[PDB]
Amino acid sequence: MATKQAHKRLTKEYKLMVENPPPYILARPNEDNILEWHYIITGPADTPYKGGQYHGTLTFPSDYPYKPPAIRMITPNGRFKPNTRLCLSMSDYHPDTWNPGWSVSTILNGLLSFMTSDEATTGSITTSDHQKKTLARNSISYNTFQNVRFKLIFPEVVQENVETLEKRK
Repeated sequence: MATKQAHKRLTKEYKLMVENPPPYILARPNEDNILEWHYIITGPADTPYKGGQYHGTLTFPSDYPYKPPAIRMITPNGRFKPNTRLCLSMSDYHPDTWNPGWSVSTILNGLLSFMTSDEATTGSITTSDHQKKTLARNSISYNTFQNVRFKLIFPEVVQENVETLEKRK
């Protein structure tokens, strides 16, 4: 069981996202484990990610709020190696400078802003703009058929994706 402190904080962080949803970012705790969050980043305009659907996870440790989450991205994307901890300023590569007061939306906006930059970090990969665009186009099919956890966590989005894939055809 998560500590009562962590459970209270992370519940509040979800409510804050419901009340003020950050553009391009949907995220929520697992319904049976408040420490394991899943997110979907929608690729923004003005990037080669435009229209992509990028599933990943923010795994808060048992000692949250005093230790950062592990950040991973599951959907192939051309910027981050899939299923790999990512070295970001607000991540578990940086426990010494962790600020407990960072909100989940702040952490995720840090991931999105890093994604759309070209800075290398542990977990990043090198692809072309064309490869990123192909991965963005194919991300919805990927998450529907090649991503076992996506359907378990986001069944309502799988249902949307099926309709999107049909409308594309």
